[PDB]
Amino acid sequence: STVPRLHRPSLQHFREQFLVPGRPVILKGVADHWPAMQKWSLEYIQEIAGARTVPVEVGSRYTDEEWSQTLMTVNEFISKYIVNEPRDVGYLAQHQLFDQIPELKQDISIPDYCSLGDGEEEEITINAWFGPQGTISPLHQDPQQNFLVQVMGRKYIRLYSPQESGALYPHDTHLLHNTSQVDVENPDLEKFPKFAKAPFLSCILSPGEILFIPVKYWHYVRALDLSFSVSFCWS
Ligand SMILES: O=C(O)CNC(=O)C(=O)O
Ligand SMILES: [Mn+2]
Repeated sequence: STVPRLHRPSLQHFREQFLVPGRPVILKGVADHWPAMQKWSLEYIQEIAGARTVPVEVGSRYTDEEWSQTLMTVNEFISKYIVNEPRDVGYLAQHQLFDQIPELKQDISIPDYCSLGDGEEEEITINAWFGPQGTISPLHQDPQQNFLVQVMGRKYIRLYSPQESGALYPHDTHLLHNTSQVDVENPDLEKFPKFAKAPFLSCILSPGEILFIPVKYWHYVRALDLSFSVSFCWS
């Protein structure tokens, strides 16, 4: 099935129908008037952030044995992994860019829905996810609520309830236990037969849309275009 899309639901409606039961939804009409939606382009990103050092994940998926993490400038990242026919997949993933570069923080807004949480606003973490077409974040689950805001490009996203965890074959080690052993888009059904029948939601997340990923919901993400998303991690 597809993730439902709602236009600016009330706080109460979001709390009662999505946050408390732990059900995904796409919020429309909320982030579409972030300044980022019209300002962020490669040129603007280079102007404001190009000289700054960022961590870059290199490799198809963080579960790959070739995968590694390095450091470079934002200008270098764009040159090597976006604009010039890249040799390998690079991803400026899970980085607190807005703490590093407060000028860019002015182009976004924390969703008012986060105030329904039991945590402090000062404890919300804001992460950038910026990369070329084809980045893949393998199926995993996170320990907080998430609003994933799409600014540039589109992402294909697959969501599996925590009720389906047994069909997702989590890694057995403590370090990887919140990551699935399965490749969502080409699963080894000989090794992982229960995966095939596990129900899920999916969507293509487009610019200006916010996906609510409930705490512990399993998610898999593939960028369909040059993409920039902003996540808000909250409780
Ligand atoms: O956007 C991606 O590639 C992956 N995102 C996440 O896992 C997240 O926001 O928690
Ligand atoms: Mn995640």
